[PDB]
Amino acid sequence: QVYMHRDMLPEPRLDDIERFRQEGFYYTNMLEAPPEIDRVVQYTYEIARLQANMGQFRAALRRIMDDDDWVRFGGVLRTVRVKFFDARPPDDILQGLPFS
Amino acid sequence: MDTIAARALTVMRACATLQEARIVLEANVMEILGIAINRYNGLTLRGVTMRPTSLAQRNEMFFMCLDMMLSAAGINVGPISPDYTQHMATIGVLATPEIPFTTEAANEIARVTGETSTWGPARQPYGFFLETEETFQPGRWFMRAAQAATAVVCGPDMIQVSLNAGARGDVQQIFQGRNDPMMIYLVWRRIENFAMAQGNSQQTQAGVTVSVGGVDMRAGRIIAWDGQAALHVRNPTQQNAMVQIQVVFYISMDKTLNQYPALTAEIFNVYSFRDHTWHGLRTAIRNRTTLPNMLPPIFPPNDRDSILTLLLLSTLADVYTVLRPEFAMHGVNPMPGPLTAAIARAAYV
Amino acid sequence: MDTIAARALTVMRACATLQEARIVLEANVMEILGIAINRYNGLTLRGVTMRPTSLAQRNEMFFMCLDMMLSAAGINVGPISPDYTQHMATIGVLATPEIPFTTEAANEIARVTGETSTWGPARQPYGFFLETEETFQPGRWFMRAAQAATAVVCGPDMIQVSLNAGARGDVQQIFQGRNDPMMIYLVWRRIENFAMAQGNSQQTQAGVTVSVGGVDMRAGRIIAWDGQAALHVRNPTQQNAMVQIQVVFYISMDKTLNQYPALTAEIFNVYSFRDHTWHGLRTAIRNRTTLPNMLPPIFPPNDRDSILTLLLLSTLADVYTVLRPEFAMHGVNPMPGPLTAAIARAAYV
Amino acid sequence: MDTIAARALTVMRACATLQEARIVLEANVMEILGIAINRYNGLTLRGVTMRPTSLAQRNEMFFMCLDMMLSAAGINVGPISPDYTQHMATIGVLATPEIPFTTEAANEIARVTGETSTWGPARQPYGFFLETEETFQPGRWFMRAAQAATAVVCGPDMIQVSLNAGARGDVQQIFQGRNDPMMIYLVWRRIENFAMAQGNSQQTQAGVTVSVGGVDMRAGRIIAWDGQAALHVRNPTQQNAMVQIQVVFYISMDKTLNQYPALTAEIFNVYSFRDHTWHGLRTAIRNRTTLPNMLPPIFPPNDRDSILTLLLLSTLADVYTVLRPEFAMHGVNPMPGPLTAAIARAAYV
Repeated sequence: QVYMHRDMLPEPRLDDIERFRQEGFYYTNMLEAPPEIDRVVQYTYEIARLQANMGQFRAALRRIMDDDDWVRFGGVLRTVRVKFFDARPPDDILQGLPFS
Repeated sequence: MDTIAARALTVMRACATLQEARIVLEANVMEILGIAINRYNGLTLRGVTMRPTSLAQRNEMFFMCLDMMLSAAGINVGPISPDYTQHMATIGVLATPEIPFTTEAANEIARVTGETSTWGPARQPYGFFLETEETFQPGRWFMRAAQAATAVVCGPDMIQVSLNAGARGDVQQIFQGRNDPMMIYLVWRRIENFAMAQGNSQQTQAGVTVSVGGVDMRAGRIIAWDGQAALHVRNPTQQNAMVQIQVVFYISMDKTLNQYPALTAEIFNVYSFRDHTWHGLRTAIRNRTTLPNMLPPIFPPNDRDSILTLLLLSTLADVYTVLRPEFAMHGVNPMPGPLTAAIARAAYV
Repeated sequence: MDTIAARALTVMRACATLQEARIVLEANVMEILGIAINRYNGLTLRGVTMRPTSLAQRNEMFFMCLDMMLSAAGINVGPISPDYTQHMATIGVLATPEIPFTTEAANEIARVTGETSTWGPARQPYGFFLETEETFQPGRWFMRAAQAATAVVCGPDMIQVSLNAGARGDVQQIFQGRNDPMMIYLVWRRIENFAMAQGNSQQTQAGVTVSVGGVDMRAGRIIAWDGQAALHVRNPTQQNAMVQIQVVFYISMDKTLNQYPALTAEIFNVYSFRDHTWHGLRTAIRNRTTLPNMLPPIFPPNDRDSILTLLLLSTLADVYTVLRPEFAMHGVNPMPGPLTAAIARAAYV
Repeated sequence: MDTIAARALTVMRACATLQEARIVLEANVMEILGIAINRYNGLTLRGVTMRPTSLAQRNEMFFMCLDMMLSAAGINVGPISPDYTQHMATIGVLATPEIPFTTEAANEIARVTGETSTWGPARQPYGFFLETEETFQPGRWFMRAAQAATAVVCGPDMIQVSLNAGARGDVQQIFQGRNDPMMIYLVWRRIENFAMAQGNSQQTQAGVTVSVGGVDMRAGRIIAWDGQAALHVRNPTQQNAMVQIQVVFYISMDKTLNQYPALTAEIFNVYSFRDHTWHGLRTAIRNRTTLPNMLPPIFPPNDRDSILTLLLLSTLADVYTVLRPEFAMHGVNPMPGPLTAAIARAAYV
């Protein structure tokens, strides 16, 4: 369950600071629940591989991102790590991608 | 030029291979799509993929085939969709010797261009005397004024001759003037029990003879008649006689549906419905051609362009099947749910 | 799912390449076989070789193609031989993406599924009025009580209307109610000489007019009739008149033998004898299907499964030919004699 | 031996792909031609190039295909041209195992050899009662002396039985003796209005029955008759009755044009004109065969050799097209003027 979907960083309006006793507005890329299966472009090792070798992967990926659609990278497992931040984490994390 | 068509064919047939998701590509397919998609995306500037999986990628690829299909047929459909827009440079993508084509592709095109440019003998489809205004009751006697032997038509592939006792004569002229046959295959039988001018039953006695260009022919056997030889009938019998001559089939230099291998099946495939999208598309395409936009031409075509187009479209149809593209066209409003022959019937005007 | 079939097909078509033992294979082929046979033997545990020679090896391979063919068709034949036992896992083998499939095989399936799932206009096989109980003598007058114009059938594709002098009327309703045509092609003629109620000859004077939906149509010319328009006949002549209208051919959305290219020839190849071993096999297989176990269906199937099954079988037939397999079958007793058209005729129950 | 044919086929089909000078081909092809052309040149000693451009190069290549096509067919044409000469060595070339053949080629031959060696059920082309000498008027009463039920022919696929009030009888024998059908498909109707001995109109009443092998059958429905079962008609009506039984189609173990996929189209291609050179060539070639040198055989062949030859020629035909061979032939005199349907007609003897 690893997806990509262009998303904004939740910049809220601060009208009642004392009201930020709210959930301190944490963000997190871990999904509450997966997206609607119909709105997801499924990708395979092989599919990604080919598109990339041909030098079309980025393009396609971008298009999907622009269309506000989702893309899942199935087949492979990936070790998953959990980190917490106090502020604006490293770009290599925010805009980090699931491949080299 | 044929080369172009062959390429375009190959490419579509290649995309057809992209059935499901998890699959391994055939060597050739790659060399082809690889090179092709490149030149295409090169002059088209469209984002076609080698292995689509989205829908937009699938559409993109479809549009590519569509562009090539049209280009091969030299068809400029014009403004038919808000989603698709025919790219003209596609023609250039195909004229490049750089895109390879299959053996099959070339042999198929060589076949088309081959026969489509010359003629040949072909078993015609319908009865010889189909384009006749007048017909007579079969078995009923009829002797035209001043004649001892009166031959006339009694069906689409049937003629009957009325002979007076001891009468004889040439019949050929009834056949001549119609079509332009090369060989007419006959078979004559004695009408053993026919109706007379009054309605009374009459027998035709054995011994009556039919001879072609001189030679006497048996009854009930097939005859290779050249249409020019003397079609002579004699009645040595001392009674009235009536004989039927049947055109089992004939051959001419007019194109039939057997001009190109299973052309029929293709045409069926092209004219087949599938869905509103496909339908209206296929229709809108043929409206640039001499072919009936949605109904199997009564008469089999005879020009390269026609045959070609059908073939291309037929393949593009299969491509459409595997790619499951989804887009709009001007004037096409699609209903979701199931299909049913019912809704399909209603589609054809 | 089609993919599985495409693969299954490819494999057999590939095994079909093994004619002699000396020959060098097309690199491409060897590739396919090796992979297939591996993954097959891997889940089946049989000893198939890429290059068979013994017989038992050949049988083994044939059994493989058989297994696949059946798996691809979704057929469980059951205990039909002591030598062959159908291995179910064969389905999973075909599901393995690592196994390739030719472009030809791909397009073939895509065509099958393509048309099978939708409909399309097709030239129907038999005469329009074939399923009629009552027919009338051709050329003989007939006027029903209280009517001035009376139409009636006289053949499988024939009708004739009896008109009183000065009479007129709509005829279409004679066609309607039967089948579900989309376009009926006509050609009407004047019955110049016809029998009267008593038996005396009568003439139809020139002047009669057959119009469709209001427009006047010529005699002896083909007519595109939708089956819904007004089929009106008029007799402005001062004598009785009889006209014969002919349904040369019609088109409906019913599947014909041209739904898929040379389907016919295939069917023949399937239904062909070869030998008792083949025969009984081919039979025992179709027993699991809606298809006639040994005699060509009168009516062309219309479901994927049928068509598919046939194609696979037809191919599996050719495989049989090249491999020359030899094995037993429950209820089958082979006659070693050289085999003649006679011994074959007998085999068909 | 089939292998030899498959090879020759492959090679030609490959040469057919050489539509232009600088075009890029399919991988396999290149390696094949390379192998073939080499081994060919080896025993031939003619200078065939993998990429002909001149004409002489093109002729040489065509000659090669011709040499092969002939060798594969087992034909020896002899001195038919001052430009071409047949190298009997060509067969040794095709016998070389190092030369591969496509999966297609292999299957194409396996099909021919397969069916050509055995028999099978097939929808026959012409009406059942076509080979009859005598025919009776349709709808006219006829009762042979001393008989109560008189079955008689009236068309190529039509019979009509005249029954007396309360009369019954078996009719099967009118069919038997002719051909060797396996299954005859009938459909009987009641002749509602017919002509009597004198000419008066007689009605057939509702109630007449027709039972096969005992079971009663409906009118207007198709019937699978084995030809051996009892075809019994009964007239429990108190009047003279007349029924028409129709052989819509039948199946026998005779070879039809559907024995091998789109055989028809191929034949058309072989028999097509193109030009005098081709014409006379194909002609001269067939003179060594059991086939008509320039006009489609009335009857579909049934021996491997024949079918094979046709295919090889049909292919060699396409090859001729693509290569545009320009050379002389004994007895042929080329008319350079543009060529029309007219000039073509003239060439056919």
